[PDB]
Amino acid sequence: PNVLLQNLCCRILGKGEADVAQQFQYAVRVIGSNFAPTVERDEFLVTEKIKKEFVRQRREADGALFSELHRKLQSQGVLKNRWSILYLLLSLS
Amino acid sequence: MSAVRETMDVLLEISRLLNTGLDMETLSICVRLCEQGINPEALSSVIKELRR
Amino acid sequence: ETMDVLLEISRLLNTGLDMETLSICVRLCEQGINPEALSSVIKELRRASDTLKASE
Amino acid sequence: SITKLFGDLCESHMVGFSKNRTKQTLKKLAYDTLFVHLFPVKNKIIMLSFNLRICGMSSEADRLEELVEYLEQHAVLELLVELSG
Repeated sequence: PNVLLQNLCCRILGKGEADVAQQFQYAVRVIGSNFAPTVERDEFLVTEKIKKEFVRQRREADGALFSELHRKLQSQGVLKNRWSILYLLLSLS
Repeated sequence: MSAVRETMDVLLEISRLLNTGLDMETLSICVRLCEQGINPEALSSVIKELRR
Repeated sequence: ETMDVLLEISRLLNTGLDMETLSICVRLCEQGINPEALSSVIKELRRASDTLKASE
Repeated sequence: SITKLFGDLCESHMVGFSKNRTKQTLKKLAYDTLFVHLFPVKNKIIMLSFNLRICGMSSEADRLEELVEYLEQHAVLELLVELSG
C-alpha cells in the first residue's frame, strides 16, 4: 500500500519522491481515516450506475460496449475486488 | 501473466470509455491498491486532490 | 526542550530509550556514528543483556 | 570520545543486573555489530503515523507529526525511526 500510494503521488504530480512528501502524508491520512467503504460492496449496483451514466450522457453505444467489457472482466476471474475497481473508475469519470 | 495483461487491457478500455484520464501505469497502481483492500472512495478523493 | 521533544517521540515510537541512553545516542550521532548501525548495536545490546540476566 | 560513549551505553544496559567481564563482553558485541553494519526519514515518519492511526492510536499519530514538525521548524530522528517498536 504505502509505496504504491507514494508512486501514485509522484506520477500524478510529475514530481520525485522528495517533492511529494506533503501530498503523500495527505493521502496516507485520507486512506487511514476511511478504512471501510460507506457504500454497499455490490458489483451489479456499480455496473448499473455506469450504464445509467452513459444513458445520461447520450452515449448508449459506449454503454453497450461497457456491458461487453464488464462480461469479459467477469469471465477472466483474475480480480478479487472487481466492484472496488469499477466504483473507482465511475468515481473518476 | 497473459490473463493479467488481458485483464489490464479490458480495464484500460473501460477507463477510456469513462474518460477517467488514467494511463496504464497509474491504472495498474490503482488496481493493486484496490486488490490490497484500499477504500475506492478514499482513493478517488486522493486522486481528485492530486490532480488539482 | 529539544531533548524533551526527542524523548517524547522516543516514547510514542516505543523505542525503549530513556533520557540517559538517548543523550548518549545523540552524542554518538554528533560524532558521525551511522543511525542504522547504532540501532543495530542497541538491538544486540538489549538481546545480550536479557540473555545474560536470564543466565545469572 | 566515541570509546567513552559506547562504554556508558554498555553500562546503561547493565542497570538492574563479573561486572567488568560483562562490560567487556557488551563492548566487544557493540563494536563487532558496528563493524558488520559498516561493511527519507520524513517518509518513514509518515508511515509510522499511518501505522499508529490503523492501530487506533490517532492522538499519538497527530502528536508524532506535531513534534516532528516542531523539530523541522536528522541522524537522531533516523535512529528513533529504526528503533520504532
